[PDB]
Amino acid sequence: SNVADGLAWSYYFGYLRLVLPRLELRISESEYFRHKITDRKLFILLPKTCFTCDDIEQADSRVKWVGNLPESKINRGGIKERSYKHAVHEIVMPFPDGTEEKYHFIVEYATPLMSLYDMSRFTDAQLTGSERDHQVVLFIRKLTEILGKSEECKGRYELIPFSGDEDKNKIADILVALHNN
Amino acid sequence: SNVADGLAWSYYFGYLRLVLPRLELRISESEYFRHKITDRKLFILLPKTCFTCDDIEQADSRVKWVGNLPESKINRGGIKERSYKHAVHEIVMPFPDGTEEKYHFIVEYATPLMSLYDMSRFTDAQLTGSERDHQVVLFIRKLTEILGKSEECKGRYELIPFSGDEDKNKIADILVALHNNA
Ligand SMILES: *O[P@@]1(=O)OC[C@H]2O[C@@H](n3cnc4c(N)ncnc43)[C@H](O)[C@@H]2OP(=O)(O)OC[C@H]2O[C@@H](n3ccc(=O)[nH]c3=O)[C@H](O1)[C@@H]2O
Repeated sequence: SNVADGLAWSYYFGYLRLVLPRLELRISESEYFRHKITDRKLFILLPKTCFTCDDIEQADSRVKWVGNLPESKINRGGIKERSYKHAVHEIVMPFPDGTEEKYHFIVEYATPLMSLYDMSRFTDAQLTGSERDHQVVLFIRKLTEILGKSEECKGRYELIPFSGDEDKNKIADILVALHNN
Repeated sequence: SNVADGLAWSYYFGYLRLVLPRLELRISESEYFRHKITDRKLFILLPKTCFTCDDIEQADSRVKWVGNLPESKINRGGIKERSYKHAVHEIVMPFPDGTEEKYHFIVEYATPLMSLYDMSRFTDAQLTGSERDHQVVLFIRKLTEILGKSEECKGRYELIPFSGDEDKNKIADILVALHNNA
């Protein structure tokens, strides 16, 4: 088929199908985060221009990494237990009267996109610049279709497509907009 | 391109190119396995027919899981540090006079092959039984030539294709055969 089809299905079968159903239970186990995270869903970032996947907290004074959730073991694999954990980001929306509104979100990048970037940049590449950009669009569209039909992931994810370079400061405003309604 | 081509490059950039340069260093840090492991390389299992990987020690009395190496923390496209840990297996070859020769290998399955099986398994599958089998062969071919041209991985890996259904008892014989070569 396509290069993106494998990456989107690998992203789902090897990760999203495993951690999204466990997401509400991980937050309940964390006595420090159980009351801080109101939106118990994984906000997946889908960068379209840049693929370095830089830390979002470095591009916004309102975004601050405040630690990780307790790790959990996923039995999916071959005679090897893998461990996953989620990082929690604190979003503090300021107001002109000095008051604040504090939020907490589970935000992660779509790591398979970083693999699409690694294929094209090195010499003797599998894909050129134009051939990779098409796979990036197909990846975003395919990952949406997979999660839209997955019944065990319904209501436990959000897809945020954006140009992952100069507008990382837009993440904080998008997360709060999805939280309010 | 192909489904297998993407999974092969993903497995290379997302895992092999990360843990194979760290494998030599990670073994020497384990005070328990630094001298017990004389094959400082990763043995990648490539099942062709059966993909229910199950466990390798349950199909062979000469194979036994005996712990892990110290884990490696790597930032992989995120603020967090993902855990990359290898499992050490004990392989004791019996002899008719009561003596034994005990080896220790680092062997694990190629994870993308599990995703290919998962694609064709569930309903509304993109891959059929025939299309999956073709992509499994292309994946093995592609992963071989990628690792053959990699300077960061030269001498740090071995590829072991096998059926996977009942050939799980053959893995212990192949590992000792590859060790006796070197
Ligand atoms: O283990 P895989 O099945 O993961 C596939 C794919 O899902 C995402 N993923 C999985 N676990 C994750 C955690 N704990 N945090 C964040 N993201 C996670 C990854 O995007 C992963 O793709 P990749 O770019 O990370 O790696 C490529 C390729 O290598 C395999 N792999 C990775 C780590 C490992 O310890 N063992 C292993 O075999 C991946 O399979 C993937 O096929």
